[PDB]
Amino acid sequence: AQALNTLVKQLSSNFGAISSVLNDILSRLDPPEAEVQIDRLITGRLQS
Amino acid sequence: RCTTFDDVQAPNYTQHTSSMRGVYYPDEIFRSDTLYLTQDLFLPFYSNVTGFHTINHTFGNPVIPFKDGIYFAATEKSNVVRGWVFGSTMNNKSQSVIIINNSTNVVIRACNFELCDNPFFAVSKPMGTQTHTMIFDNAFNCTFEYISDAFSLDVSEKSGNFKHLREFVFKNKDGFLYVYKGYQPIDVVRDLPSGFNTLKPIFKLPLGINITNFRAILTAFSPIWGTSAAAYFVGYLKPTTFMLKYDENGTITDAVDCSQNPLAELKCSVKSFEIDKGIYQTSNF
Amino acid sequence: RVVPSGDVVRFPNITNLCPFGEVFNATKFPSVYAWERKKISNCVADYSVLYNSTFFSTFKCYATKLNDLCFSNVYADSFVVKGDDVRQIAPGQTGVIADYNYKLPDDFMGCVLAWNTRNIDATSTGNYNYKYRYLRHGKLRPFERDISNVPFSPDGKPCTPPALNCYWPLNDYGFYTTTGIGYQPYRVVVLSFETVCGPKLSTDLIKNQCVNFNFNGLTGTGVLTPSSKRFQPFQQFGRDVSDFTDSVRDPKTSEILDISPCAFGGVSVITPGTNASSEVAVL
Ligand SMILES: *[C@@H]1O[C@H](CO)[C@@H](O[C@@H]2O[C@H](CO)[C@@H](O[C@@H]3O[C@H](CO)[C@@H](O)[C@H](O)[C@@H]3O)[C@H](O)[C@H]2NC(C)=O)[C@H](O)[C@H]1NC(C)=O
Ligand SMILES: *[C@@H]1O[C@H](CO)[C@@H](O)[C@H](O)[C@H]1NC(C)=O
Ligand SMILES: *[C@@H]1O[C@H](CO)[C@@H](O)[C@H](O)[C@H]1NC(C)=O
Repeated sequence: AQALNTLVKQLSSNFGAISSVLNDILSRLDPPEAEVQIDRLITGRLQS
Repeated sequence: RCTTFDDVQAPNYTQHTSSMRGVYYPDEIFRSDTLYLTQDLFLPFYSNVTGFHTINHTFGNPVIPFKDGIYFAATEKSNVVRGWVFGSTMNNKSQSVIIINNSTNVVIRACNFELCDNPFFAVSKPMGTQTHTMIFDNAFNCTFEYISDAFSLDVSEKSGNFKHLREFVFKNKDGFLYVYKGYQPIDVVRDLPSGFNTLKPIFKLPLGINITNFRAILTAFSPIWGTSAAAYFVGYLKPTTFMLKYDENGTITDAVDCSQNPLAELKCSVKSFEIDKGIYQTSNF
Repeated sequence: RVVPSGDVVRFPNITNLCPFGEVFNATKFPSVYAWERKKISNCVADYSVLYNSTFFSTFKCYATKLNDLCFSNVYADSFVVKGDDVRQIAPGQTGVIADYNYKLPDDFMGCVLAWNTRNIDATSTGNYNYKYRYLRHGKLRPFERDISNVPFSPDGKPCTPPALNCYWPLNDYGFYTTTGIGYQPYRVVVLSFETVCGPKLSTDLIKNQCVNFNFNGLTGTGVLTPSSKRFQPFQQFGRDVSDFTDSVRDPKTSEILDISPCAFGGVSVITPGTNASSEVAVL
């Protein structure tokens, strides 16, 4: 239960982006504002 | 018309421990079968409050600090506290908000009002109807005006016990004043009943004033105006951590403050009411 | 992955692209502490008319934030700043405009539209009659107006002008024609983002299919079907035991729905060997 929920709650970590949501960073921000913070949340979630 | 009274006394300052007050729905999220931990601007449990026994010569509404938000309670028999001036200077010098319930509508405006030195409802005492909103005389450089949908409230002087308990929470955010409403029937002799009661969202109010003080507009009662019996409080919203137990219908059924005592700081770590016997690591000092 | 089939666009009742003279047509803009409020409600707006005018020259949104619109009322805020105070019209960012004159909300964020008024709203002695707050006993919260036409007490004590060592709350900008761009008066419309919706149409509830969906405050792909969840009337949508939304009250017809994601998973291949055969069966 813990190792799934710790894997769950680290979805919601910002990792230095303006949010932990890849589709807000996709849609709401600029395309230069996107790829800066897309590349943050992947490298965060990948090694999580 | 800016008029005064014959006598304005100080309340009885009767102390009370607010047990389970201040709870509301923060969000619009439905959740069920769950147990959710959050901070928001909450009234804390077991909070020492003071009883503002307004009785027939006592009239407590000076400049009262708001600063982020306040909790309000009122056991009511005569339905006295029905208005609130919000603002900073409490004079005709800065932009203020007069929220009144004038027994027909909720009238809310955001202006630089000609604020009187006495915020009251000029209401005839043996029958309970308002002659004039003697809080402002007129208004200047407004930003907002609204009248709610119509109903009626009996606001004459009543005797016996308090039959009406209204729960109010006011907060400044993004221009939007959020005013939330709670209610239960009561049968109340003294300061406050213990028990649990939530609040629900009613108002989203882009008022745009610097909200740093409040003067809770009371109701004046005289057939030279007076008042009558009303027990109402002032509480303060603090950034404290709450548990939010949701039942199967999504009603908040109970809540636990984390910052009361080491028993309830443990509950927020376990995320339960049930805690087994032993020792549990909690956060560092 | 199952590739979806259908669009679900559900909203309350639809109006057209309304003209907004408060966006691009106003000629004189007042002070910033007493910033003029005009609002936008119940119109499917793009605010392309911010660009489409001969009254403005900057065209920047705080500009992909132009389409940041499926929420409550937008407030087209009219005021003239200086070039050194163009920078402070921001969500937060507490300078002399944001901390005391005009603070911006931060759920969504609109567009700040300035215009070169060197020849109309300025003079060579400084058009000082436009003013701004620089120091006040109390900070603004977001989306507030300050109409205190009052001689100010700089520390909370009874020191009001015209007494000695008692300050005014208003400095002069310095709207000079003889200076550069940093001291010019700039007519600024700000769309304060705090009911309009940009991508607002109405399509069909394509139920029981892997679809796309766009709702009042809810986007995504998945499977749609009615739900039985006891929504409160003040509750828009539901979430699961995790933290993504799986239930929604319909923006158009208030039918309580479920949102399951689309089906997906892994693939195996069951083969008996190339020496054995050349047929496979997949799982
Ligand atoms: C969530 O709210 C719903 C109401 O929308 C609750 O459902 C209703 O609950 C009451 C009380 O348990 C049920 O009444 C009972 O009826 C039986 C059948 O005759 C009777 O023997 C009992 O003495 C009682 O009166 C009512 O039937 C039920 N509604 C339906 C449609 O079944 C529900 O209980 C709430 N959730 C929770 C967790 O309480
Ligand atoms: C609450 O504060 C008041 C201060 O006026 C004090 O007299 C009272 O004893 C306090 N309540 C408790 C339960 O200590
Ligand atoms: C394929 O399987 C048969 C089974 O007896 C074996 O004799 C043969 O050597 C296999 N083929 C190769 C290339 O090894």
